[PDB]
Amino acid sequence: YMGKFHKACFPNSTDAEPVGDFPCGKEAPARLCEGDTECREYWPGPNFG
Amino acid sequence: ELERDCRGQYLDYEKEEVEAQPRQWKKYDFHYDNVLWALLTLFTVSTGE
Amino acid sequence: SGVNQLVDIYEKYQDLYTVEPNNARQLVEIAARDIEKLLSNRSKALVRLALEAEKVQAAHQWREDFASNEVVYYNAKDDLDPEKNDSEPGSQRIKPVFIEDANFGRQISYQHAAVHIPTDIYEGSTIVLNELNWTSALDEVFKKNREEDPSLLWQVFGSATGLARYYPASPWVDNSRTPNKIDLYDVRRRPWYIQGAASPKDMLILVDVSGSVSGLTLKLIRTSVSEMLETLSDDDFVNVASFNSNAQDVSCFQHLVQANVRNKKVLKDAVNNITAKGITDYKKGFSFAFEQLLNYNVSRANCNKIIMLFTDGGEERAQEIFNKYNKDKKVRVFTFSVGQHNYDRGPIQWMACENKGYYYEIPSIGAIRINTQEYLDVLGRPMVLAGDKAKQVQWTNVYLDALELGLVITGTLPVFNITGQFENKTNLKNQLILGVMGVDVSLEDIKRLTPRFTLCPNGYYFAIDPNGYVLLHPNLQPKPIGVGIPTQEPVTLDFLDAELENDIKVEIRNKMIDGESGEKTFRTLVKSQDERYIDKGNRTYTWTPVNGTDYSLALVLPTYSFYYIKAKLEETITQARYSETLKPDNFEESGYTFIAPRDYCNDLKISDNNTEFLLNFNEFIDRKTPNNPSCNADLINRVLLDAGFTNELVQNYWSKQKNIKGVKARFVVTDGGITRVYPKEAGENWQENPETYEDSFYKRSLDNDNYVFTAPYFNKSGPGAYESGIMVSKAVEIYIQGKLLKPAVVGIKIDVNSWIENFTKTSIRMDCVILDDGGFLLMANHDDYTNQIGRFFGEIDPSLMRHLVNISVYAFNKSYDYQSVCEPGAASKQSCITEQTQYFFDNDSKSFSGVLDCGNCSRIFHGEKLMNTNLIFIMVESKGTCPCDTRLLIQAEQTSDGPNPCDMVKQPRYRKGPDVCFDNNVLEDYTDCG
Amino acid sequence: FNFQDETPTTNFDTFPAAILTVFQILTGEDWNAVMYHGIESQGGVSKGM
Ligand SMILES: *[C@@H]1O[C@H](CO)[C@@H](O[C@@H]2O[C@H](CO)[C@@H](O)[C@H](O[C@@H]3O[C@H](CO)[C@@H](O)[C@H](O)[C@@H]3O)[C@H]2NC(C)=O)[C@H](O)[C@H]1NC(C)=O
Ligand SMILES: *[C@@H]1O[C@H](CO)[C@@H](O[C@@H]2O[C@H](CO)[C@@H](O[C@@H]3O[C@H](CO)[C@@H](O)[C@H](O)[C@@H]3O)[C@H](O)[C@H]2NC(C)=O)[C@H](O)[C@H]1NC(C)=O
Ligand SMILES: *[C@@H]1O[C@H](CO)[C@@H](O[C@@H]2O[C@H](CO)[C@@H](O[C@@H]3O[C@H](CO)[C@@H](O)[C@H](O)[C@@H]3O)[C@H](O)[C@H]2NC(C)=O)[C@H](O)[C@H]1NC(C)=O
Ligand SMILES: CCCCCCCCCCCCCCCC
Ligand SMILES: CCCCCCCCCCCCCCCC
Ligand SMILES: *[C@@H]1O[C@H](CO)[C@@H](O)[C@H](O)[C@H]1NC(C)=O
Ligand SMILES: *[C@@H]1O[C@H](CO)[C@@H](O)[C@H](O)[C@H]1NC(C)=O
Ligand SMILES: *[C@@H]1O[C@H](CO)[C@@H](O)[C@H](O)[C@H]1NC(C)=O
Ligand SMILES: *[C@@H]1O[C@H](CO)[C@@H](O)[C@H](O)[C@H]1NC(C)=O
Ligand SMILES: *[C@@H]1O[C@H](CO)[C@@H](O)[C@H](O)[C@H]1NC(C)=O
Ligand SMILES: *[C@@H]1O[C@H](CO)[C@@H](O)[C@H](O)[C@H]1NC(C)=O
Ligand SMILES: *[C@@H]1O[C@H](CO)[C@@H](O)[C@H](O)[C@H]1NC(C)=O
Ligand SMILES: *[C@@H]1O[C@H](CO)[C@@H](O)[C@H](O)[C@H]1NC(C)=O
Ligand SMILES: [Ca+2]
Repeated sequence: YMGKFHKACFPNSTDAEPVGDFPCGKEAPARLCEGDTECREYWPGPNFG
Repeated sequence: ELERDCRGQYLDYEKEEVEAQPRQWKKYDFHYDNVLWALLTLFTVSTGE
Repeated sequence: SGVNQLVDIYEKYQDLYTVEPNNARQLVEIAARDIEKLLSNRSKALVRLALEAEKVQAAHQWREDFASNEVVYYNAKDDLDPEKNDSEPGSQRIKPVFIEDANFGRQISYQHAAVHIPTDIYEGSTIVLNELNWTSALDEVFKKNREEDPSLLWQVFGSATGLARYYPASPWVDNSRTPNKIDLYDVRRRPWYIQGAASPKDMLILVDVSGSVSGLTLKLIRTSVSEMLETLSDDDFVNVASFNSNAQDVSCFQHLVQANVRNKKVLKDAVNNITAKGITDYKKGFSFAFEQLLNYNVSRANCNKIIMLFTDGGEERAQEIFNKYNKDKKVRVFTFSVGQHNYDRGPIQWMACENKGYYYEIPSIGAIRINTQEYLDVLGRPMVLAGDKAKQVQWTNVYLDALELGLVITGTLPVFNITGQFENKTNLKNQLILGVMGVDVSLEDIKRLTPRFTLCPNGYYFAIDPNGYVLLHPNLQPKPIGVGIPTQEPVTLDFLDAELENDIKVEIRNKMIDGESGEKTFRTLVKSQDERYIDKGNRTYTWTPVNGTDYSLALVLPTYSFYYIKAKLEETITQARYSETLKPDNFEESGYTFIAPRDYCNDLKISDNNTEFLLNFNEFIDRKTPNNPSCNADLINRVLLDAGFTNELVQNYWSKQKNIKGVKARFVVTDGGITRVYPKEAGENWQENPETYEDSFYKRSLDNDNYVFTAPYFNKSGPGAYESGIMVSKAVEIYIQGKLLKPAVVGIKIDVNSWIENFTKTSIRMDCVILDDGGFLLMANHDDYTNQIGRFFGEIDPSLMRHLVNISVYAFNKSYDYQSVCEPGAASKQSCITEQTQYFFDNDSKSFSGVLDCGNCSRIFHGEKLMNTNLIFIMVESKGTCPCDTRLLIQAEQTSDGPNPCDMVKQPRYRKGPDVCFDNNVLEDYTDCG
Repeated sequence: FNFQDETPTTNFDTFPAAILTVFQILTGEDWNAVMYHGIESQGGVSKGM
């Protein structure tokens, strides 16, 4: 589980705070998200990291 | 802080964008208003949750 | 161009018109009388409404049951759907029939008044229901007022319970029921309500930035101070101090400064940049407050001294500080216990009692909005007790209307609670106002009392506040005032910022503020309309005070504009043969015609699409005779006379020739409105405004009694410069009865190629450039500069630009535009202060020579100013030399911050405050510390 | 524990609040939320774990 809680899906390149306090994944079994969002790196994590 | 007052609408600043929400005179989930409700509330307290 | 042919045509028909004088004194007196009559009409309406409101609230019976007797009213934020289920228990809602009105531009119902209730206020409580019950007499008097004066705009009762009841029932603007369009409007924060609810303040916000206010408390304190500053007008003086064992100013201001947009922004930034640290000391802070309220060296409003204490709580009362500094109790103290905490709140509630103040609590954001309105509720006690000496009509700064109408000024009058009066009872809350009545006057309604079309396009009216702001000015646009760099305030534009500022204009401004009358003829730098040139004008300011108000009217008038041509068109057939020229089917013997969209007749609606307006103008001219009182005969007579003269020019001198190699377009523009451009081909490339009085070249060419060449715009997406040409113009200067009057301009749109060939033709008998006023490249020889034609020369080779300025052939003026749209940067488009500069001929000399001392090189130039035009020729011979292109001289509307406010408050502009104000009554009952 | 936007009720400001917080951690319920608050108070995860 190393570093898997850091991909949160962020708005469309707006560089704002991520939407949702849950990790995501761009792959199939992981939690996909919705609404013009991209699951990219550099989110501190849940519970303030 | 009264049922007379708690009517109409109000502005909620929780989302960081102003949104008008209804005013509801609600009761808490575990509420001691009876010896059967107090028994359940005290049971949930004793289980620690 | 044929200046002489148009001239001698004009003198050829002296029997067709009469020359009349513009007696500026009588014009100013007449317009001042008209404006005072308008404002007195609105004052009478306000007096009627306030009298009826007081009478009908005096005879109201309080109730707690409205189920048995419903209140019937129209709520502004009601959806148009016929929903029978949108009614409160105690209120039945009206569904109105909405017509479209020209005056308002919205759906308007004259059958009843509408009501606005803020979202944060429940619309069926007892207070609201009682107010909605007793405001029906207000509805009836609304009807009566509009019935005696059909020109009234919004007339409104701003209740102190939160309501607002304006007469022409119109749906609320965009915020009835719309996602992302939340309705934060509250009548008690509005500038007119803030103004009529009390007298000018002298605040001093003590913010308690100590250790114990870190976290949420400091957030709420800074938001609360921002929302407190947002309730201060331009008649109010405020500073913000902050204390933690040591009291200091939060900003660069050292004393009480005026609460205008710039100073309020500076204070808001300082409060937002504030941090919490250290131990509290309520004595060193109130000492600072009471010392700053004892400063009389600075400009102030000597009235309503206040201290706003933004703390949380503590065990310190500081009795001796108050007993030393506030012993006669001349200064109020409003204490705010901001935050969600459990500190002691006893001393906080006691400071308000012993200092005539009041105690407010702000536990969270959302409680911030209501408490500011509430200190202002407290401040109006001395005003109430002065029965009829406090009922005086006051007009607010120019602001943008909520129910969008453009720019308006509101006239306020407060309404007093008179339940127990001459039958004296306990009179518990008879010290508070019921509300404020306002009636709006459209700024475009004031503009119609100052007829502008009998003056030169350079002559105009302007009015002024006592603070120097302009009620009326050609440079006042319906946009909010910019306050800095982008990242419901009033439109407060000073007189010295609507024009160019000399010292003579400062003397004139000071004379107008004092309410005197006089005349002054002098020489002025008059900036051109396109904000790209400066001409050396010749003006004559005459001013009078408008009696009964605080406004002062003035009339700018050029020295040559003392006479105007009065059209003597009474033949009914001559005007017809003039009119026949205007249908857009004869645009091949006569030029492509555009008509100024003026108010010739009310049945004509002006159109941005000009040919549409031309079509309706021809249509109305076809059947004109029965419409005698429907509209003004003078405008149509003059425009038809000018059309006839223009036709006689375009046939008898332009149609006899048909073609010149050099020219690309021949045009004549006349003050009546005729701007016929000949070839009808360049008329598609024509991009000048149909109204001649807003044509930059026309206004420029009248002050300048010579040939003026307007360099086309660079890098502008459109017809461009090559296939349109470059503008050339000179103004006709006819003489009738030995009087100088200039009725029109003729011009040529010289083609760029036909000039470049002739310029390079003589080169056998490379760097040569032609510059006009403002240092713009009209045309050159290198053929790569001609690619960037019309572009500012400083952008081409800035080193020569700086040097040629250094000889002082080009002086420059840098000014500020506070009403300009602005691209937002990083730390759609917001509004900022843009800092526009314009160049012109500093000296009158004709020959200039020298050496350009480029870095480690040398360059030579010679400058010659072409006689009888605004051009200078520069013979500089140096290309691709060592790089002296360090920076650029970019003459462009550059985004900037305004003048440094920390330096402009130590020599503030002269300003006359309100005379009468009400504070410190002895009958006031202070035992309501809340 | 005077964070932005909030101040937790389970804080160690006074003695009653500290004693109640220690009692709540002893019973075991929601000790992790108090841990997160006490880590965020001593600087970020970066420097206060
Ligand atoms: C460059 O091209 C031609 C060069 O021939 C310029 O036109 C000529 O300008 C001179 C100026 O002094 C005139 O003499 C030429 O003839 C004049 O034509 C007018 C026509 O109305 C007569 O009234 C005069 O008496 C005189 O005979 C004139 N020739 C032509 C064919 O125009 C041209 O202006 C210049 N380009 C630009 C942009 O100015
Ligand atoms: C203008 O002032 C008058 C009096 O100065 C106000 O009328 C008074 O309002 C109070 C409410 O603040 C009334 O008291 C209430 O009476 C009802 C019924 O008796 C009771 O159920 C309430 O608990 C409360 O005690 C009072 O009767 C009423 N009239 C008088 C003569 O005092 C009036 O409200 C003021 N105007 C506005 C717009 O508030
Ligand atoms: C706007 O442009 C005008 C152009 O006239 C500028 O006014 C001119 O400014 C110069 C520079 O200060 C003045 O020269 C000074 O004259 C005094 C008095 O003789 C002399 O003692 C100084 O040493 C200096 O030479 C010049 O007189 C003045 N023109 C007039 C008609 O007064 C103006 O400065 C520009 N800027 C602004 C903000 O107006
Ligand atoms: C209107 C009364 C409804 C009461 C419903 C309460 C649900 C649970 C009843 C009591 C639960 C007992 C828990 C502890 C037993 C030792
Ligand atoms: C920002 C990420 C790296 C920061 C440096 C490491 C800090 C975490 C180590 C401390 C964990 C404390 C709990 C130890 C329990 C045995
Ligand atoms: C204003 O009043 C003064 C004195 O009362 C008078 O001299 C002046 O003519 C008045 N102006 C107008 C426009 O009525
Ligand atoms: C003021 O009202 C009167 C009648 O009420 C009207 O005749 C007059 O034209 C009004 N004045 C203006 C400036 O509209
Ligand atoms: C107040 O309500 C009563 C009962 O509905 C009504 O008779 C009365 O006209 C109302 N007051 C006004 C000023 O309309
Ligand atoms: C104002 O803000 C700047 C930048 O954040 C900061 O360095 C400065 O300390 C602030 N002013 C005060 C008085 O703290
Ligand atoms: C005001 O001016 C006087 C004399 O010029 C000076 O003594 C005083 O310190 C100044 N400031 C205040 C606050 O009075
Ligand atoms: C107006 O211009 C004339 C000449 O064009 C000049 O003599 C006069 O001084 C100017 N007016 C003023 C007030 O200087
Ligand atoms: C202007 O109105 C005329 C007449 O109806 C029409 O032919 C033309 O297309 C209109 N142009 C624009 C830009 O609306
Ligand atoms: C011109 O340039 C010199 C030095 O380059 C500078 O000292 C001077 O202020 C400039 N302006 C004038 C008007 O001489
Ligand atoms: Ca403290």
